[PDB]
Amino acid sequence: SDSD
Amino acid sequence: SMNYFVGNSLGVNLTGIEKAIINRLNLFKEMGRPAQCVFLSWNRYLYRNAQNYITSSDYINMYDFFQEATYLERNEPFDWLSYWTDECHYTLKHVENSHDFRIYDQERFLMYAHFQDPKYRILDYVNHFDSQRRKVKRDFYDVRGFLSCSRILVDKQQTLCEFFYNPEGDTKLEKYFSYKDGKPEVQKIIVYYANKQYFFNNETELGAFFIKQLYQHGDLFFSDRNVYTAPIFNLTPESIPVVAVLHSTHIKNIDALDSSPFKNVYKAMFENLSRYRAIIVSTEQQKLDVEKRINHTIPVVNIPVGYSETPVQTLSVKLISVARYSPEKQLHQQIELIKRLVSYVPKIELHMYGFGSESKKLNELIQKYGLENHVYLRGFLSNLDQEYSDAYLSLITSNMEGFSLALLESLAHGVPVISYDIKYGPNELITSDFNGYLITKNDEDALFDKVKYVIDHPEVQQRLSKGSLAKAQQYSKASLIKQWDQFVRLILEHHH
Ligand SMILES: O=c1ccn([C@@H]2O[C@H](COP(=O)(O)OP(=O)(O)O)[C@@H](O)[C@H]2O)c(=O)[nH]1
Repeated sequence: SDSD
Repeated sequence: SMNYFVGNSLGVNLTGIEKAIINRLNLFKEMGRPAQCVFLSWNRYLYRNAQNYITSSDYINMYDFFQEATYLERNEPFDWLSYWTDECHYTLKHVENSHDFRIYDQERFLMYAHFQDPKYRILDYVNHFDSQRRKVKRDFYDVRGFLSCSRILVDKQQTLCEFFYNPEGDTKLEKYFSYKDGKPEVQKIIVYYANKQYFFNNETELGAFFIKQLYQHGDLFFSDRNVYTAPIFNLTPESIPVVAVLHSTHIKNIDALDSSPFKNVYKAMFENLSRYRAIIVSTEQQKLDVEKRINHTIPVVNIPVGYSETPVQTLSVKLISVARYSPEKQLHQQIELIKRLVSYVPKIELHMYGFGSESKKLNELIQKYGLENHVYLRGFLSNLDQEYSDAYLSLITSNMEGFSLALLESLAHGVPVISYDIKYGPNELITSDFNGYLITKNDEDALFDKVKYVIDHPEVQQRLSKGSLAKAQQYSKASLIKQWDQFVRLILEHHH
């Protein structure tokens, strides 16, 4: 959720 | 006097059109005419993907141009890790199984950073978070090192707007988005150029502006990715000369020459034909059909998309097929052919180079027919120059084709060919009884008989192979140079  | 070949980008794996654009550039380099590749899309990796094929002076990217990053190259690498630690006093936490870091101001989570390499010398992106861990902005770094674009997020990480920066950090372009079918669609563009602001509604209007800024009197433009480049030139004045290059069949149904609609990708060009000085196709056969379809309203010219340039014919009996594993190519038939032939020629083998959806089905028919030591799905191969030296014959059993660089190369290696007589490509590279044979589409029995005949007649295969060497030589670098120079000379004087 914090990486893409 | 500059010649612009306008495609869209360059990927890690070059497409046909990207190959064709680079090859045309190389010829124009030799010939001595100024050429550059024009790319349109935003691709912060373009400089890496390009490096193995062209130079920074050899292309202008639209977004690089307005970001004042045209011709720029790689920065000295920058230790982001030590900047964040030693200079910023942030707290870094490596994520395992990745090139990633969470970046903290003590307890506070600030940022998530993706590095491309495992040596963390290529910062790729950095996500920023607010006090509720909501992801508010994404910073996208060009491979050359600068921060290329920031993207502002709303709701469920939806793209609201983007800002594009020159390498010193000034904002040079703005873009605003609204979602449609689950995806962001551009609704506005602002561009800071020439100490002014310019406004646009979409990326076709910006490209048209881009084109105008490059154009000096005497330049010549080539529309090569017509789904995008054709709507752009259609919004630029007729005083700017532009040639449409088609890189595939021009109509949805080759079997209804007069009436089939044009392909979707070529619709906008064909509906505004008087905008363009000419159309270039890769085969004489397709030149003749397009000329008749448009009623000669503008010139059509065939210029091949590729050119010809190791021991050859070192002859078991090796059949080959260089073709994507797709429906069109009808590769099962080549298995069927081998099924019948092995009983008469059991030292035969058929190597199928390429890849695609139909691999599983093709592996099965091999097993079914017990040909596992006769038909090999050899996958995709980075160079085939060794594979051609001992190929007896090549086979094409497709129902639709285009001009084949692969076929052209195989004919430079002396490999004759037997092919269905379908459009386009086969008839360009294959003169019956000179370098191969042309068979009626889907006549698996004439296919067998002609394939059988050449195997039973090595001296025929010699003639055909010598004919393939002769065929290839008509596509020489210098032949292509001469066509291209002539075409550019003639196009520009008519536009006087
Ligand atoms: O397994 C393969 C298949 C294709 N090619 C290369 O792909 C280029 C284009 O061939 P073709 O036009 O047949 O490819 P397509 O456009 O049909 O995918 C040629 O130079 C081939 O040598 C290759 O190196 N290995």
